[PDB]
Amino acid sequence: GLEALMSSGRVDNLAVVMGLHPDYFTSFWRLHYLLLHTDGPLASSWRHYIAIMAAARHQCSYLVGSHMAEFLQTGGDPEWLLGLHRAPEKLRKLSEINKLLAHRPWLITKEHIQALLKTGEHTWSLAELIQALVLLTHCHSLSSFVFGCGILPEGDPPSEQSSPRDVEALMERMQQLQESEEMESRFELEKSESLPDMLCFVEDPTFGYEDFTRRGAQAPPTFRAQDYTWEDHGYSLIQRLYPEGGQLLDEKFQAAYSLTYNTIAMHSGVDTSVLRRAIWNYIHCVFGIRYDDYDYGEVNQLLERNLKVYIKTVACYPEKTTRRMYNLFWRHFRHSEKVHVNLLLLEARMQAALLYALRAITRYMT
Ligand SMILES: CC(C)(C[C@H](N)C(=O)O)C(F)F
Repeated sequence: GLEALMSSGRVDNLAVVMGLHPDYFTSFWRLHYLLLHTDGPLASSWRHYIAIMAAARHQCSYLVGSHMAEFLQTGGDPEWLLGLHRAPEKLRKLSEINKLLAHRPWLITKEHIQALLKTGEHTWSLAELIQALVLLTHCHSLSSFVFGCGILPEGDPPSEQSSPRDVEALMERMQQLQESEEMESRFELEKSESLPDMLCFVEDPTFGYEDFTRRGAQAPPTFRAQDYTWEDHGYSLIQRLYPEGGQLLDEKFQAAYSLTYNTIAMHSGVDTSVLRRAIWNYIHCVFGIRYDDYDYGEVNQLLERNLKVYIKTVACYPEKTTRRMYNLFWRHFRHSEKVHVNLLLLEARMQAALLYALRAITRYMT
């Protein structure tokens, strides 16, 4: 870990906890320095205010307070802190797509995109729009991480949760798998399986993953992953429209997926990719992405009930994550590994939210 930096306490609590995984932290920092503290299509103030709007969706005062203050240090019109109504209209057209990216990103559709790029008084460029989707999706994923890891605000420990044998059954069930049409059905099962200043920076403040305008549970339309992967499509679209951070996203996703230490709590010497794949592929399943190679039954085999709850809660309702919830799962796993799960899920989530919105753009582009 980056002990010296972490306890320097010249970087915020969020960044401290990321330090627990230096190989992720580097890719994390590059994107964060970029989005918030480097040139690019939108002015600093706008990038910080966009960050507020995304953070607001999960009532995440860590990121809202933070960005309010950056917005202010960077000479933002302090009147925008009184609510969206005072923001410029261009920045408010973003609310619809902000909401959806946060909660139901599968609902993003060419019309939503065509709304922004609709040539009017102040219009979004694709360059600007892409930066904003990266900004929105980033502060969402960082809201997950913030509640997920119990990250504490700076104003007066750096988390209320981290603090800087079924385990051997799990290692067995991993073994068997690595030793090796109803796959379309197992997906539909797993997907359907069910588990206040800020308000003036949002629309529809109660819109969430779950729909309370329909009886029964929420399950998003199944989407065949390989109609529009990051690898084949979304990356290419971003490096054409927001190159300087297209690569930093492809690098971050790569860094989170492939981050292993070959450790699985007590044990050295293990290949965990099966288990990592299962966390990844599940979270995508929660947002409706079905990979046609995956035996989606591997999920229930490998991810315990409490993990799935925490994961889904951090992904879909991070506001509602709690200490109980945090300890209740993987009782015997190291804290660091708890944090690792957060990395996996934030990147998995961000990628889905993006991919839906990129696909939306690629649709309006035709
Ligand atoms: C299983 C775990 C903890 C990863 C593990 N620390 C590893 O080294 O691969 C992660 F996938 F949650």
